[PDB]
Amino acid sequence: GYTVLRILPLVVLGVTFVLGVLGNGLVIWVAGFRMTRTVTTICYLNLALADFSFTATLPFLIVSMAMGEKWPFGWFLCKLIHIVVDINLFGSVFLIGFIALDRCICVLHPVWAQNHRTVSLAMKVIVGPWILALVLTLPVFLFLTTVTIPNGDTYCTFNFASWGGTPEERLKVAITMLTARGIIRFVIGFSLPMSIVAICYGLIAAKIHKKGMIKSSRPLRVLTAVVASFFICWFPFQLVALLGTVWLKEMLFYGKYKIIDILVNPTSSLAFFNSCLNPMLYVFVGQDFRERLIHSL
Amino acid sequence: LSAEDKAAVERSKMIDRNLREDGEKAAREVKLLLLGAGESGKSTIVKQMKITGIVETHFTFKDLHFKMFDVGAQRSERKKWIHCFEGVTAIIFCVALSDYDLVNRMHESMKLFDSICNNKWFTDTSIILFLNKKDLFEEKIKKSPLTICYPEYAGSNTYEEAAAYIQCQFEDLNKRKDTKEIYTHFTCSTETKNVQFVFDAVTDVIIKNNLKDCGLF
Amino acid sequence: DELRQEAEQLKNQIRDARKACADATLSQITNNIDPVGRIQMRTRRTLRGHLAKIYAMHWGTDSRLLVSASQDGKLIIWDSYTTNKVHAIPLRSSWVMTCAYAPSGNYVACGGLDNICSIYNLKTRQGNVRVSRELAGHTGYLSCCRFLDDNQIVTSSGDTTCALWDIETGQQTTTFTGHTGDVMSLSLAPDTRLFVSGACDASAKLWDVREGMCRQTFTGHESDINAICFFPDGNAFATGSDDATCRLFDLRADQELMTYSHDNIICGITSVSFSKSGRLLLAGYDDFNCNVWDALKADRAGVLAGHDNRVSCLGVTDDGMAVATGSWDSFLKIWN
Amino acid sequence: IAQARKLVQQLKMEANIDRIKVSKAAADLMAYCEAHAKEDPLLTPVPASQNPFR
Amino acid sequence: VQLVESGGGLVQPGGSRKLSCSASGFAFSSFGMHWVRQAPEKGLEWVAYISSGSGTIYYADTVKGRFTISRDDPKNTLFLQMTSLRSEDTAMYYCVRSIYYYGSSPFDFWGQGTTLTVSSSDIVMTQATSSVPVTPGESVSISCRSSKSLLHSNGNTYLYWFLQRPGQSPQLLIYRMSNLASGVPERFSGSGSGTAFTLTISRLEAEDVGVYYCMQHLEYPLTFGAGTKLEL
Amino acid sequence: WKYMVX
Ligand SMILES: CC(C)CCC[C@@H](C)[C@H]1CC[C@H]2[C@@H]3CC=C4C[C@@H](O)CC[C@]4(C)[C@H]3CC[C@]12C
Ligand SMILES: CC(C)CCC[C@@H](C)[C@H]1CC[C@H]2[C@@H]3CC=C4C[C@@H](O)CC[C@]4(C)[C@H]3CC[C@]12C
Ligand SMILES: CC(C)CCC[C@@H](C)[C@H]1CC[C@H]2[C@@H]3CC=C4C[C@@H](O)CC[C@]4(C)[C@H]3CC[C@]12C
Ligand SMILES: CC(C)CCC[C@@H](C)[C@H]1CC[C@H]2[C@@H]3CC=C4C[C@@H](O)CC[C@]4(C)[C@H]3CC[C@]12C
Ligand SMILES: CC(C)CCC[C@@H](C)[C@H]1CC[C@H]2[C@@H]3CC=C4C[C@@H](O)CC[C@]4(C)[C@H]3CC[C@]12C
Ligand SMILES: CCCCCCCCCCCCCCCC(=O)O
Ligand SMILES: CCCCCCCCCCCCCCCC(=O)O
Ligand SMILES: CCCCCCCCCCCCCCCC(=O)O
Repeated sequence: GYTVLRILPLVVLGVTFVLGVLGNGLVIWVAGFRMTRTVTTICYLNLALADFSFTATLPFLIVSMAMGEKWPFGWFLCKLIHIVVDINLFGSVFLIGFIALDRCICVLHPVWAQNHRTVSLAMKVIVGPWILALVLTLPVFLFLTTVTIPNGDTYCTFNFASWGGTPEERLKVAITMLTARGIIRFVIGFSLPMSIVAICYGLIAAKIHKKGMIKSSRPLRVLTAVVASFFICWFPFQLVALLGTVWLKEMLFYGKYKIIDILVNPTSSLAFFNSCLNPMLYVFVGQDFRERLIHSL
Repeated sequence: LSAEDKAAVERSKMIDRNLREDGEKAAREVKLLLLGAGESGKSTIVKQMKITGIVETHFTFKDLHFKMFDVGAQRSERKKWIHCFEGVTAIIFCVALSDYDLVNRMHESMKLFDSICNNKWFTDTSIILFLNKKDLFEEKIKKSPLTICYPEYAGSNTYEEAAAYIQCQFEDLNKRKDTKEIYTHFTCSTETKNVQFVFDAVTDVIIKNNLKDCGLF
Repeated sequence: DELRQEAEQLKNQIRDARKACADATLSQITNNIDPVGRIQMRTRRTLRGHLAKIYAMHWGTDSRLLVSASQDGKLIIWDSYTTNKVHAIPLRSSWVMTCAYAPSGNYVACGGLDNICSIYNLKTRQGNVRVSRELAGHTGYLSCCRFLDDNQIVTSSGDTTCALWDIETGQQTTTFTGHTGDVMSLSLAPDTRLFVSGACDASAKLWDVREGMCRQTFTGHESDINAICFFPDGNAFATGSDDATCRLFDLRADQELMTYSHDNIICGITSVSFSKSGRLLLAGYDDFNCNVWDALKADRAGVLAGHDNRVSCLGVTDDGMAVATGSWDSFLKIWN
Repeated sequence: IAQARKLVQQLKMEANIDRIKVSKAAADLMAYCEAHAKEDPLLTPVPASQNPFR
Repeated sequence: VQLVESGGGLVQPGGSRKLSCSASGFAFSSFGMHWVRQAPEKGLEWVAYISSGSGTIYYADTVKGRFTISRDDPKNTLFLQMTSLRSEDTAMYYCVRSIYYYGSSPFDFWGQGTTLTVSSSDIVMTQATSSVPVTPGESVSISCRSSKSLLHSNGNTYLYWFLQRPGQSPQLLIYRMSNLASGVPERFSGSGSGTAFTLTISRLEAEDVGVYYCMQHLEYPLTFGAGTKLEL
Repeated sequence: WKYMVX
C-alpha cells in the first residue's frame, strides 16, 4: 500500500523518460531541421526544446527520488539540474499557453493572424516566455544549496544560514520566501496558463461550432484531449503544492500535516507525464507532420 | 579563411534578410485564382472590385489584401500552366447563368469546372463559385424553358427551383467532398455583397488552413 | 481531299526512308563497350534562398554563377562554389516558367505567365539590376528562353510559336510557326546555328536560326514533351516527355536511336541534360527524384533523391563539374 | 486550308534530306563519347584537390 | 554617378568636423563605402569603411578611435565625424564607392575629394619606383613588390591598380590583376606571381600620364603604394 | 517537509 505508492512515481517516470526522449528527439529533428520554419512549427520546436532538455535532466531526478531524497551528484550540479528543470517546466507551461493563445488568434481573428503573424514576430516574441521562466527561476538560483548532514545524508533542498545568519531572524524570511514561491508558482504557473488554455480552446471550439466546420469528431476529440491532458496532470500537482504552501506553518513549526510530504512524488510524476504526452498530443495529431516523418524515415 | 568575400557573405545575408522580408510581405497577401469559361461574366465581377497574359488585381477589404489572378484571357493548354497555382487559397470560378441558351456553353462550363475540381493540384483548394447574370437568367427563364440544356430535369420555370437545381448540379460535380467546400453565390448588382462573400469564404478557407496546420482537421 | 492525301503520302515516304536507313539499332552496337555507368554523386551544396517553388535555373559559361527563378517573384543569381547569393532580382510578375543566363554573363532573361520576356542587364554602373529590355510579342506564356548572344535571344511560348528576337531592337525578327501544340522547351546546338524545340504535339522540331525554316521533325513520343536537350556533339538530342520515356534522337539519321525507360516509373520527365562527354544522361522526374541513365546502354545507373518535391529543372555546368537540380521544395541542390 | 498546304510544303522540304546510315552515325556518336571520356568529372570522380566542390 | 564631398577647409587642431559625402545616381544602400586620404605630394592611404547595409565597420590601425563613420541610407549620404584632429590629417579625403560580390569591381568610382588643412603587421606595398619619364607611344612596365603573398586559397589574387591624373580624382585601372574595369581602354595588362606584380601599358597616351597606385585588398587595413609618376 | 519542484 504505502510502498507501492512510493514506487509508482519511479515506475511511471521511467516510462515518462523513455517515451519523452524518443518523442522529443523526433519532434526536434523532424520539425526542427526537415520542415520549413513557420510559426506553428517554431512554437512546436521551442516546446520541443523546453521538453527535450527537461527529459535529459530527468535521470538525475529519478536517481534522487529512487535513493530516498539523497543527492549523490556534486554541489554545483544539484543547483544546475534544479534550475534546468525549473526553467524547462515554466517554459513548457508558458509555451503551452502560447500555443493555445496562438491558435486562439488564428481562429478567432484570422485577418490579424495573416497580416501581422509572421516568423520574425515569432522569433521576437518567443524569447518572452523564456525570459519570464528565467525570472521565475529566481528563487531556485541563489536560495537552493546542498545541505550536509552529520549523520551522513546529503539533502539538497534549501539553505538560509548564509543569507539571514541566526536561525530565528532567517526563519521569517524563510516562511516569507516559501509562501511567495507558492503564490508565484500557482498564480502565474497554473492559474494563468490553464485559464488561458481553457478560454482559448473554448473560444475556438465555439467559433468552429458556430461556423459549422465540424463535420468529423476529430477537432472536438483533440481539443478536448489537450485540456483533459493539461488539467488532469498539473492540477493534482498544483493543488498539493498550494495546500503545502498554505499549510507551511503547520509543517515547519508543529510538524503535523505529513500527508502533503508523501503525496508530492506521484503528483509530480503525473505533472511530468504531461510533458511525456505533449509531443504526440500537439504535433503528431497533424497529418502533415506524420507525412513528413514517413518521408524522412 | 575569407579575405574580402566576408563582405560578399555580408551582402548575401543582407539581401537574404531582404528576401525574408519580401517573402513575409508576399505571404501576407492572400492569392485567389479567378477562372471562368466566358470573359464577360468575369469582367462584370472584376469591374466590381475595389479600386497580355495574366491580369493581377490587387485590392484590399477589411485590412485583408487580395490578389485576383485572371488568366482566362490567355488561350493555351491549361494543364501546363495550371500547376503554378498549387499554393493558391481559393478559385473563384465564375460562370454566367445565361450561357445555356447560346452555343452548349453550360456544358463547357461543367467540363471546365469538373476539370479544375478533379485536378490533382486543387485537392485542398476550397473554391468560390459565382453564378453571374441573375437578371438575364430571370429573363431567359421567362422566355425559354430550361429543359433544353438539362434533358433529365423536370420542373417549373421559376427562378427559385431552377437556380437551386443549377447550384446543386455544380456542387455535385466534385468527387472529394471531405477536404474542399464549394461556396456558391449569386452575383448581384451591388459590389458590397460580392466582396463580402469573397471575404467570408476566404476567411473560412484561412481558418481551415490554419486548423489543418495546427492539426485539428 | 487531295492535299491531305498528299501529306499522308509524303509522311509515309519519309517514314519509309527513315525505316529503310535503320538497319542496326544502337542496342546491337553498344553490347561491346564497357559499361561504366554505375556512379554515386553526393550533394555538395544546398542553395537555401527561395521561399517558393523553383521553376527553372541555368548555368553560366564560367560555371560559378547560376540564375534561379522561383514563384516568390525572385530571380536569385547564386555563386555555386561559395553558396553566396550574388544577386536577387525582383520580378514585376512573379509567375515565371523559365530563366536564362547569357554566355557573356552580362544579361539574364526571364518569362512566364505574363507572356513577356524580361531581360535584366546585370553589369551596370548603378548598384541595382535594372530591366534592360521588355519583349512583349507573344500571346501565350513563355516556357523556355535561351540567349544566343547578348543581342539575340530565342523564346518558345504557349502561342504555338517560337521567336528569334533582337534585344536592342525590341521586336521579334524571326517567328517559328511549325508546331501545332504549345512549345515547352528549347535547346541550342553548341555552334548556336540551329536549335530544337519540344512541343505538346509529341514532336521535336529542329529549326535553323539564320534561315527561319523547319529543317527536321521528330515524332516518336506518345505523350507531350516537357524537356529537350542537345548532345555535346550537336548531332543528337534527348527528349523527355510525360510518357515516362526519354529518348535520344539522331539528327543525321533523322529518327530515334534508343529509349530510356524503366518499368516501375510511370512518372513524367521534367528536365533533361547531358554531361560534358555525353556518356550519361541526366533526367529529372516528378517521382520527387532524378535519375542518371547510361546514355549508350539505357541502364538507370544513378539515383539522386535529395528533393522533397518534384524537380522542375536541372543544369550541367559548362566545364562539366557539377549538376544542379532545382525542385518545388524551394531547394536547388548541387550534386557532384 | 493554307495550313494543309504549309504542312505539305514542310514535308516536301523535309523529304530531300540526306539520310545517313544509323550504324555509321551511332559509331560517330560513340566515338565522340569515348574521345572525351577522360574529360568528364561525372564518370570518373575527380579528387578533392582538383575539385572546387568540397 | 556622382559623389560630392563637403565639410573641408581650415580646421583648428583638436577640433571636430563632420564630412558629408552626398551620393547621387546609383543604388547607394548596396555599396560599401570607403574613405581614402591623400596627403599633399604623398601616396594614398585608407581611412575607414562601411559594409553594405551598415553591418561591418572598419578603420585603419593608425587612426582608430578618433574617426567615427556612419551611413544615412534614405538621404544617401556618408557621414565622417572627426575629433581630436592632429597635424597629420591635412589631406584630400576621397569618398570611394565599392561593391563586393563574385566578379564585382570594387573601388570603381571615386569622389572628387575634399581638402582639409589643419593649421599648427600591415601588408607593406613596396612601390620601389618613384618616377620614370617615358616618351608616349612606348610600352611601360610598373613593378609592385608586396610583403605578403596575396594569392589566396580560393584563387583570385587581390590587388588593384589605380591611375590618378594631375588635378583629377584617381580611378580604377585594373581590379584583381586579370580584369579590366568598365571604361578603361584595352591597353593595361596585369601579370602577378606570388608577391611580384607587373602593370604593362602597350601604347602610352597623354591621358595615361599620372601616378599609379598599387593597393592590396587581402586584409584590413588596406595599404596603398607610394606611387609611380609618369612624365611626358 | 519535502522540497517541491516548481
Ligand atoms: C520503458 C519503460 C518501461 C522503462 C521504465 C523504467 C523502469 C522499469 C525502471 C527505471 C527505474 C527502476 C527502479 C529504480 C529503483 C528502484 C528501487 C528499488 O528498491 C525497487 C526497484 C526500483 C523501483 C526500480 C524498478 C524498475 C525501474 C522503475
Ligand atoms: C532507465 C533510466 C531511467 C535509467 C534508470 C537507472 C536506474 C535503473 C538505476 C541507476 C541508479 C541506480 C540506483 C543507484 C543507487 C541506489 C541506492 C541503493 O541503496 C538502492 C538501489 C539504488 C536506488 C539504485 C537503483 C537502480 C538505479 C536507480
Ligand atoms: C504576451 C506576449 C506573448 C505577446 C503577445 C501579444 C498579443 C497577446 C497581443 C499584442 C498585439 C495584440 C493585437 C493588437 C490588435 C488587434 C486587432 C483587434 O481588432 C483584435 C485584437 C488584436 C488582434 C490584438 C490581440 C492581442 C495581441 C495579439
Ligand atoms: C470557462 C470556460 C470558457 C472554459 C472552457 C469550457 C469549454 C471546455 C466548453 C465551453 C464551450 C463548450 C462548447 C460549447 C458548444 C459545443 C457544441 C456542441 O455541439 C459540442 C460541444 C461544444 C463544442 C462545447 C465543447 C466544450 C466547451 C468548449
Ligand atoms: C474550485 C476552486 C475553489 C479551486 C481553487 C484551488 C485553490 C486556489 C483552492 C483549493 C483548496 C482551497 C483551500 C482549502 C483550504 C483552505 C484552508 C482555510 O483555512 C483557508 C482557505 C483555504 C486555503 C482554501 C483556499 C483556496 C484553495 C487553496
Ligand atoms: C486570467 C487570464 C485572463 C486572460 C484574458 C485574455 C486571454 C486572451 C484572449 C484572446 C483574444 C484573441 C483576440 C480576439 C479578438 C476578437 O475578439 O475578435
Ligand atoms: C477526454 C477523454 C480522452 C479523449 C481522448 C481523445 C484522443 C483523440 C485522438 C485523435 C486521433 C486522430 C487520428 C487521425 C487519423 C487520420 O487522420 O488518419
Ligand atoms: C488519452 C489521450 C490520448 C491522445 C493521443 C494523441 C496522439 C496520437 C498519436 C498519433 C496516432 C496515429 C495513429 C495512426 C493509425 C494508423 O496509421 O493506422
